[PDB]
Amino acid sequence: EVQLVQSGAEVKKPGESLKISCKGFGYSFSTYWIAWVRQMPGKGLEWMGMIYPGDSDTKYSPSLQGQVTISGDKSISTAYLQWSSLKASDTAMYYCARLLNNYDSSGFLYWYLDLWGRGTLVTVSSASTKGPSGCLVKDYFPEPFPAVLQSSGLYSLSSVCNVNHKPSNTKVDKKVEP
Amino acid sequence: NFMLTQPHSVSESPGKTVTISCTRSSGSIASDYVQWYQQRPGSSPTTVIYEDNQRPSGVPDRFSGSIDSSSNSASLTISGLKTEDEADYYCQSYDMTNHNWVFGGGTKLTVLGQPKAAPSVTLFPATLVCLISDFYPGAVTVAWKADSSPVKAGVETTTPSKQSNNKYAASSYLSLTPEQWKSHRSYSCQVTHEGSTVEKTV
Amino acid sequence: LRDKKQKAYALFYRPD
Repeated sequence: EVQLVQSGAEVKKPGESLKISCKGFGYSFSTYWIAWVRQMPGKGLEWMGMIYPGDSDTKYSPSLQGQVTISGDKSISTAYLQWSSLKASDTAMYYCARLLNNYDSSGFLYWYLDLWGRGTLVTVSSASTKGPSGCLVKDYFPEPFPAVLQSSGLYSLSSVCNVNHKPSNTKVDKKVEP
Repeated sequence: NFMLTQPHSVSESPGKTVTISCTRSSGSIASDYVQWYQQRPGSSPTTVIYEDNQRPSGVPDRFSGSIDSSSNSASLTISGLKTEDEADYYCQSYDMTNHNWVFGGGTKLTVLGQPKAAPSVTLFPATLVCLISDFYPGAVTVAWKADSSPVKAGVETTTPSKQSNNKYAASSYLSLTPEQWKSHRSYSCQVTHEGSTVEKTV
Repeated sequence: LRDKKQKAYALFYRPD
């Protein structure tokens, strides 16, 4: 029954503010820490901070350097992660999790993340609709070997040739010879 | 302040036991609690171990956690390996100077369903295209070397993807200017897989 | 000094 609901996916551009939410259903939201974990695509977990909503007591990662804010509204049992100015690096999945606390067989309290949201996917790209350029398909947004999503936000792949990109209406037949 | 180093990949056949170790760079691994999270593909993480060796309800006892102070490491041991355990595992501890959570880099656990396969590498020559294909398990490490000096800038590597034959394939692209290509004498792509390095040069 | 439990309490405990 207990659940954490996170706002839907967001596809924004650099310089845009953003505010993603995490609402708890089925329990006393104000008496448990809510933590935010970032996972950039294809990489590992990163802890960004915590908020105790009862008093909105906040903890941050040393590596945020003021870019983001962690807030809460306990009247609606919601936690918030906020960007004043998004950057391409901020592209990632963002999970919220509840720090549960029960009593162990010793009578002391223990804490761990028992409950997770499905994560808010935040894409931050400047890429506009562009056509592409064995063969080497280069810089084509939007898709469609699997393609690499380069740092420029554009896709590139290789096939080991007739290429077709309907989003941009570009059909190119290349002739490969030594 | 410390780091937690984890092997990139581990593999084992069904039914046997695997261990994933997590070494702390400084300070005693036993001075702060250790948690282990599991993350299956396309799913949110869950805690499999907390407080070094405690298991949340619903996590079987075949998952177990331990601490070795001599090696400054924590370990997650999975017995009776099942195919559903294939996933990324993360260790995590606390830094009390700033109350920060330190995570390990993550370890991909593959349950061997087919014989291991070495990667086929092909280096095409500005953008260098290092195609890696037909390898199992799906975990490789790509390193670009210009002559003898390492390079980490302008490198875009795919995440291994399941092939049609349940093997894995990936590709790496090194972007450079024509001047960088003409300047050096050669470039090299090194693919590390199961402790074996395959190096192609152009 | 503080064991692991005291550190966890210092991190997370809240009076209610």
